[PDB]
Amino acid sequence: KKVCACPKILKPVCGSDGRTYANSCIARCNGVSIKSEGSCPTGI
Repeated sequence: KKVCACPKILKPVCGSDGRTYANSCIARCNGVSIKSEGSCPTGI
C-alpha cells in the first residue's frame, strides 16, 4: 500500500499500457508514460 502522495483532482490520462489512473502524478509514479489526456477506451 505505498501509494504516491498525489492530489484529489479528477485529471485522468491514458497510460502506454492502455490503463487509466487518477492523474499524471500517479501515472508517472507507477513507472509508465502517458499516450494522451483523459481515460483510455476499452476497445470498441
